[PDB]
Amino acid sequence: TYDDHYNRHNYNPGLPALRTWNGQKLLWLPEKSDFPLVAPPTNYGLLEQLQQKWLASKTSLKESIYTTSYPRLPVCAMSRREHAIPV
Amino acid sequence: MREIVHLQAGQCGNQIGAKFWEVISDEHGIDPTGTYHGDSDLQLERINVYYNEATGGKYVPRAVLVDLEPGTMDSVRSGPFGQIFRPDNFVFGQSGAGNNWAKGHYTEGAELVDSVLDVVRKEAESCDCLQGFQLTHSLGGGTGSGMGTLLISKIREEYPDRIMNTFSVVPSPKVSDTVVEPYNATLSVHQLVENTDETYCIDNEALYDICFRTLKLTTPTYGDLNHLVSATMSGVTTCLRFPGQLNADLRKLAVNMVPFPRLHFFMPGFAPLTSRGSQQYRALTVPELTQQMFDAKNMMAACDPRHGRYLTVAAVFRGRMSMKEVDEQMLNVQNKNSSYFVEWIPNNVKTAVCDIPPRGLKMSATFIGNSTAIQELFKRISEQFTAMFRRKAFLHWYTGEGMDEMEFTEAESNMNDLVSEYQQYQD
Amino acid sequence: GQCLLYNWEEERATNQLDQIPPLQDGSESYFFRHGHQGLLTTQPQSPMSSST
Amino acid sequence: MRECISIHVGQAGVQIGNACWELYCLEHGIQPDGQMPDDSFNTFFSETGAGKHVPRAVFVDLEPTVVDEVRTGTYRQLFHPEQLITGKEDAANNYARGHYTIGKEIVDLVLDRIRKLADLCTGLQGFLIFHSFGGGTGSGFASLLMERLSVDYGKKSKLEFAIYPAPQVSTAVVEPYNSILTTHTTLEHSDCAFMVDNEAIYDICRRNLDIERPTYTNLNRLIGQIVSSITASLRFDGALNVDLTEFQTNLVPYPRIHFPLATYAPVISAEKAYHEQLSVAEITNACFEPANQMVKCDPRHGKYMACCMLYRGDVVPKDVNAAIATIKTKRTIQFVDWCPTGFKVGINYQPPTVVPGGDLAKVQRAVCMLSNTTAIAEAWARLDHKFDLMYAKRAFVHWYVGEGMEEGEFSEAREDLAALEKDYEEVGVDSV
Ligand SMILES: Nc1nc2c(ncn2[C@@H]2O[C@H](COP(=O)(O)OP(=O)(O)OP(=O)(O)O)[C@@H](O)[C@H]2O)c(=O)[nH]1
Ligand SMILES: Nc1nc2c(ncn2[C@@H]2O[C@H](COP(=O)(O)OP(=O)(O)O)[C@@H](O)[C@H]2O)c(=O)[nH]1
Ligand SMILES: [Mg+2]
Repeated sequence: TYDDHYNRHNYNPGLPALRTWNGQKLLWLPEKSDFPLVAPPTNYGLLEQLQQKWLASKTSLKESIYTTSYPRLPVCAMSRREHAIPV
Repeated sequence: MREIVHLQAGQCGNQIGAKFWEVISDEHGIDPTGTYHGDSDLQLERINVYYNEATGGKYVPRAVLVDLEPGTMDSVRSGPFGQIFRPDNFVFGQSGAGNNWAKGHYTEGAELVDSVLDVVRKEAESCDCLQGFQLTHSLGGGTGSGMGTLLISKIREEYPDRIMNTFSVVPSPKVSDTVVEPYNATLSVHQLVENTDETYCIDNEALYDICFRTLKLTTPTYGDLNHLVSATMSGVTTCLRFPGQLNADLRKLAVNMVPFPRLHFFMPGFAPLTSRGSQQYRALTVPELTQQMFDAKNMMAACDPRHGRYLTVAAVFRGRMSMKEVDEQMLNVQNKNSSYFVEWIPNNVKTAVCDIPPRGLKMSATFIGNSTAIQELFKRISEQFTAMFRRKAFLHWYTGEGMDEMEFTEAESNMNDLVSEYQQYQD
Repeated sequence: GQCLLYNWEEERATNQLDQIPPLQDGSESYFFRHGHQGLLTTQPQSPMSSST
Repeated sequence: MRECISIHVGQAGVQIGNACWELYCLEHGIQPDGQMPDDSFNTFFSETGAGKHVPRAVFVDLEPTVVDEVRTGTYRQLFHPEQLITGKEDAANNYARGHYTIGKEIVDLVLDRIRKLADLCTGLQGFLIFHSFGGGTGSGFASLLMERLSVDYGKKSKLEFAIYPAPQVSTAVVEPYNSILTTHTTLEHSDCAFMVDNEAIYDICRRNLDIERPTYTNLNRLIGQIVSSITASLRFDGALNVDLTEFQTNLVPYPRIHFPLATYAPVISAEKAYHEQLSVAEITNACFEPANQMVKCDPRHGKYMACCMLYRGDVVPKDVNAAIATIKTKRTIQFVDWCPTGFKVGINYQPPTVVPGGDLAKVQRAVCMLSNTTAIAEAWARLDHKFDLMYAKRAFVHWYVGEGMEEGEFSEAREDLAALEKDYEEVGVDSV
């Protein structure tokens, strides 16, 4: 419900924009209180997050924690050293 | 020389105060930037009565704008004539009064009045010969009725000789917009009477009656109401600014208008109120003014003068005219309505003439009146005050501030004593 | 006030003198909160009389 | 600069926070991620270094699920991750759980977060607290937080928006207990209360808005409209700007009388609005009709004490004046002897905005009423009747005594609210 209202902003393309009459059902026939949208359900990155979290388990990951912790750094990420003494 | 200091407090005084500075900036011909773009010489000879000289041909208003909440200070800065006011002249608090007379007068106004007293003393020392002080505020707020009425107590002790007048806004009984309204007013009237030379009681109700009937505008907002108040503010001080056939000043009427320092409450009126549709069809003479200004429907306060006796009357004329039927019509209204005047003061009408007209209108006139009918409005507050006070309602807001209970009694005793001796001066 | 009702006299007298919202403003009260221009100084384009 | 801090506690508090913060972001124009693509906007949204604004609210709930829903919603990047606080276990419709054993674990964390928020803000206008009397969390945690907040900030105003249990319908059975025993906190550590029930707003939505089957969000949008109508005078400009302190003084006569009544107008749909012409007279006449209260009580059987009117939009003081005079010329509406003047009018200029997918039509003008009146005495009279009818047989008491509170306070609470209604009868007495 919270995803339907706040996340989706009540995005129901099948529902008409305005309301009209109905004759026998002495009401205004369209009604957003029923007929939800039943589109692709409430989803976000958590599926893939869990999939990676358990896929990255069964690997032959022999190595020292030193070598897996200290790789070769990019030359782009070096410090620019703006403030320095000489001219 | 003859300078005027305009004190400005509260949501009320800030709005009409900005409105007042808009009118007199037009007449003296200053743009909102600060340069003199008028044409006549007489526009700029005595500009220094409200305006202070600045380098580069600039002029700054000599006004002090205060409010215990900072929201209005952004608004007046955001007005049409918003940049003209000096940034140091803005002194503002963080917490509002809550329509609480006690909070603005003792709790939080106490820390701020020194800041207001600081700028005023420098304001006072800047002018060579200050003629007096001027304040616009609300008797029904928390700041003007509260801290503002505190400022009156301090400067009067500091500057005794100078004349101060209050263009205050009284509540109406027919319409009110505050439940605790009679508490602040009853706690305000007790202070003005002690130290104020003359008071111009302005009613918000009668102004709505004016624009509905006299001017017949379909949606006059608050800005139109402030204009008619702004019109009166310029109308009283015009003979000071310009030459006249017979001039006057704030003392020439204040001395002439009060027989006793207790009787100092006044009822201010404006003469030339005609609808926009039929302006070209209007005739402009002395008679139709006198028939207009003495009518009760024209009046800007909530008392019918037909129910009281006129003690003294002061009228200041604007417009180059001569005096003969100006003098004659004052006699015609005097002898005809002889019952509506008191008899122990002969020739109770005061007239004053200034030569210049306003912009766009060849003539103007401003009426200042002391009547018995102003005493009726005060009794209406007491009838409201006692009913709420007898049940001690809404009182813990005042009680929890360190105030005692007897100050409510003495203020009730004062204005009851005022209307007691005011009534005996009717008979 | 094309319809003749409830002060249509003044409404048609100042039908265009007051109605100038330049298509950004959506409320006459907000546009005229400061005060109505055409009041007590009709044709406000006359300078001070220099005659004393 | 004026700043208000929101104290949303409980599941109801979190949901009303969702609706109100959606409306605030919309009306200021804030993106849901937290970027700006007259108004003040500083009172609620606080700048950060990267040009991003962070709301000044604290969401606390003792069940993690509802807060996690917002943590995984659209507004996940808008609220500060420290601002939203959760507990593993709830109070589960128990004041004793909400007050004596479960709250004390996280009271200090909540107070530290509030202290940081108050240190960020410069001029704090006050604390707006949202909760419900029925829920264990919404009663207990609100009570303990309020009693500690009172000693932390003596002079700061503490306003309450509370969901009162309805006269007939109920979402639980043990709620009269919690609603009875939260009264001490809401009576001595409070400044004003805004009790609402769900039943009256159900009726109002069915009757005027024509939505035959309202859900909780249909109420939450209306509550958000109430709070925006309240704080518009802080947010924007107007002829008569009003403040929290302004209406506390104009609405509380006595220290034991701080329960005004909430009312909103106009509340209609687009099909109604297109053909019904909305004037200030009509909206102020609708706002006084007893069929338009947010709480189930007839003011015709009570007596008005004080009213705060909040107008907003293309509203004019003269038609306000005619409205008020017409209201006063009525024998049907009554006022007490000691309140000859009982209206406080506040005016704002910015017209209320509309949430897409909403229910209210786009209206140029709006009004809100806060009416302190004595007709709400019957509500606690019914509450007292039902509380005695259950307590006489000591029902459900073992849960409380086992959680660790003593039983004399039961009778103490009953005596307390009996004294409350006695004082309300005292005020309703006229000195004629
Ligand atoms: N108007 C409105 N009322 C709500 C909403 N959510 C909950 N309530 C009210 O809250 C009451 C129940 O309290 P809850 O918030 O569910 O529970 P709690 O306050 O967290 O206390 P615990 O159950 O112990 O955790 C119900 O009686 C509802 O009337 C809402 O979204 N809108
Ligand atoms: N005539 C007039 N009255 C005003 C104006 N602004 C505010 N008021 C009145 O001032 C009263 C509220 O004043 P308030 O803000 O509480 O004063 P403060 O508390 O002393 O700052 C209201 O009753 C208004 O009628 C204005 O521009 N013109
Ligand atoms: Mg819960």
